[PDB]
Amino acid sequence: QPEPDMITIFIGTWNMGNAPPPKKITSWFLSKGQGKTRDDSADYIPHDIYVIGTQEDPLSEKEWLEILKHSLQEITSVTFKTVAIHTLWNIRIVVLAKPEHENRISHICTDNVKTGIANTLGNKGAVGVSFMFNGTSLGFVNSHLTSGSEKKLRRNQNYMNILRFLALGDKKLSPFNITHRFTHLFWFGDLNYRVDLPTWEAETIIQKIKQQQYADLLSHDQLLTERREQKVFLHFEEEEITFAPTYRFERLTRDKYAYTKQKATGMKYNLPSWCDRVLWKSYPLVHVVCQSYGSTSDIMTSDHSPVFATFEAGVTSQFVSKNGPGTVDSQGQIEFLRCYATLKTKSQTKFYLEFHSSCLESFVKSQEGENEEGSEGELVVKFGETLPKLKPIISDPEYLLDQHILISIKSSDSDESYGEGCIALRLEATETQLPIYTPLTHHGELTGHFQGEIKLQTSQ
Ligand SMILES: Cc1cc(N2CCNCC2)nc(C)n1
Ligand SMILES: Cc1cc(N2CCNCC2)nc(C)n1
Repeated sequence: QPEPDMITIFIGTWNMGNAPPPKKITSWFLSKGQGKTRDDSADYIPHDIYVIGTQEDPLSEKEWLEILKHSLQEITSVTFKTVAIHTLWNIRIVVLAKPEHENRISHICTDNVKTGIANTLGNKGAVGVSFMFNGTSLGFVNSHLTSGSEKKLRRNQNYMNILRFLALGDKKLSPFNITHRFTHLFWFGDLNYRVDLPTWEAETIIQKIKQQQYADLLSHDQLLTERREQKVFLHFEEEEITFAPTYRFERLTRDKYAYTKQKATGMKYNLPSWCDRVLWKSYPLVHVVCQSYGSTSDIMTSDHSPVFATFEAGVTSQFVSKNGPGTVDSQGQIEFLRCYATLKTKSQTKFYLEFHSSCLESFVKSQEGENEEGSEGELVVKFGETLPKLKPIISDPEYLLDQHILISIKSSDSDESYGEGCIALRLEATETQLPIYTPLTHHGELTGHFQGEIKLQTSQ
C-alpha cells in the first residue's frame, strides 16, 4: 500500500446565520454552484481531508458531526474519521479524513484566539487545527473577523492577533508564528471584508451581480485592496473569485440581496460582499493547486452562502534511512555563502540567526553577523561564510530536496526574533552555489529580507 505524494483537501467556510442547515448540503462538499466548480465525473471520488469552518453555528458538535459524516457517506460511501473538532462560541472547525489516513495523521493540535477587548471581546476570533500527515505539516484556521464595512482596519488587527496567538504546530518552532509552522496553511472563514462602494450604488451592484459582471465589484473588495497594499494576509494566495457575493442574502431564496440598514443591522448597510473566503500559504516550491473555489446556490438557510475550495497538496513520506532518524548522515550538508539580512529596524543591536528544520536533530544558532549601513538607510547584517554547516539527519536527495529551512534573525540583546522566513532545498543542482532568498516577516508584517547562496550536498 504505497504512501501518497499528493492528497486533495476540501476547505469549506459557511456562516450559518444561527439557523440549522437544510436536510441536504451535499452540493457544498461536491464544489457545485457558482465559480470554479468541480467536474461531475469526480463526484464519487472522496477528498483525503475535509476541513469545515462554520461561523454563527447553532448546532452542537455532535449534531454537526452527524450531519457532516452522513453527507460525506452519502456522496462517497466512505465513513470518514473525525481528526479534530474545536469550537469557540459559534465559530467551529471540523477535520474529517478517509479512514486509510488514520495512522498517517499525528500530533493533532487545536487552539482558538478571542479577538478584541471588553466591548469587542465576546463573539469574534478564530479556531484552528494542525497535524502532521506523514512528513507534511498541515494547519487550518477558521476565523470570524469583525463585521461592518467601516472596520477593515479592525479586521486587519484581528488577523495579526490570530496569527500571533494561535498556538498550533510544533512549539519547538518558537520564533515562528502559524504563517511559518506548516508545509501548507489554509486560512478561511467569514473574514467580513466588504465591497467598498457608496451605499447609493446598492442597486447598481445588484445589477452587476445579475449580469455576472464582478470586475467592478472585486476592484473595490476590501480584502483584495488591503492585500495589494500589504496590510493583511501578506504572502498568502487566493484563487480568482468567479462567484457572486456570498453575503447578504434574504433567507430561503438566493434571488435577493438584503442590503438596506435595519435596527437588526445596527442601522448599517450590508452591500453585497465576498465575506466568505479561503486563502492559503505553502512553503516555497511545494505543490499546491486550487482545483475549485466557489459558492453553493441551493443552501439558503443562512444570509450567507457556503464557500468551497479544493486543493491538490504535495505530501512527503515519513523517511527512514540506516542513519537518520536518530543520528546525522555524514554524506549530507547545507552550507550558506555570502548571506546577508536586510532589516527595516531602526535598532542597533547585534543579530544572530537560528536555522530550524525537521531535517536537523535540533535548531542551529549562528554567530553574530556584522552590521553595516545600507545606501538607503537600512540595516544590513552580513554573515559572510561564517554560518554553521548544517548536518541533516538524512542525506538521501529524495528526502533532503523536499525539505525547508526556517530562518529567524534574533537580537543578541533580547533574543527576540526581528524576522522569520523560509528557504526551500528544492534546488536546481547539488554541490553547486545557488542563489537563495526569503522575505522576512515578524507578526506577519514585512521586516526585511534574507539572501545569499546555498550549497547542498546529498548522498548523490
Ligand atoms: C504539535 C506538533 C508537533 C510537530 N512536530 C513534528 C514531529 N515531531 C514533533 C514535532 N508537528 C506538528 C504539525 N505539530
Ligand atoms: C500581485 C500579488 C501577488 C501576491 N502574492 C504572489 C506570491 N505569493 C503570495 C503573494 N499577493 C498579492 C496580494 N498580490
